[PDB]
Amino acid sequence: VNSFSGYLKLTDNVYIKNADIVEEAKKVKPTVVVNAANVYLKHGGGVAGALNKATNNAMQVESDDYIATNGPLKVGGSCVLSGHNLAKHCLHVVGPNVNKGEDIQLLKSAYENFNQHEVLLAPLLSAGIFGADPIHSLRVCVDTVRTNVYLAVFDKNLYDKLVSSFL
Ligand SMILES: Cc1cccc([C@@H](CC(=O)O)NC(=O)c2ncnc3[nH]ccc23)c1
Repeated sequence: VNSFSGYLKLTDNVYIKNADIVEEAKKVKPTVVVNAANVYLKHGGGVAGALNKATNNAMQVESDDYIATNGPLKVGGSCVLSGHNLAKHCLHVVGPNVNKGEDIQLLKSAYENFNQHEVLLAPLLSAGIFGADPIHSLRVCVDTVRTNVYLAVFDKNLYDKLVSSFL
């Protein structure tokens, strides 16, 4: 039993809810919140910009030190950093950005990072400003993640389409 409430169950291990991942994180305080990161951990917009703003820029400060030490992530890769006031940890995961020409096949690799964590609160990878089809992102999620994932979809119209079209 966990504290996530109001989700629609899609599969044994994948759940979905129309919610702002920021407000969901502040309420649940999950062990892991997933950020839709880029390779530079520049949290300027989208989910990343929203999560970072909610940390009063502490996420960005921590991320800049991480990059200065370690260099950029790989597309499809991840790193674990602090969750600040939102969660114990933040798993920064880089899905391919279609508006940069990156191989959509890397979306499966991106979701594989979730399997290193028993429970996660997460967005749909490569959706929104990353340019991929969110219906496709959801399919890859369900077919790749085996741990328990609670998906927050900010757009209500997108949420209803994802549910109604799910096979
Ligand atoms: C990868 C990527 C980039 C850009 C945009 C999105 C969309 C996709 C959608 O609508 O779910 N989601 C969000 O931006 C989002 N999701 C949950 N909680 C949130 N809080 C504030 C914003 C926000 C996704």
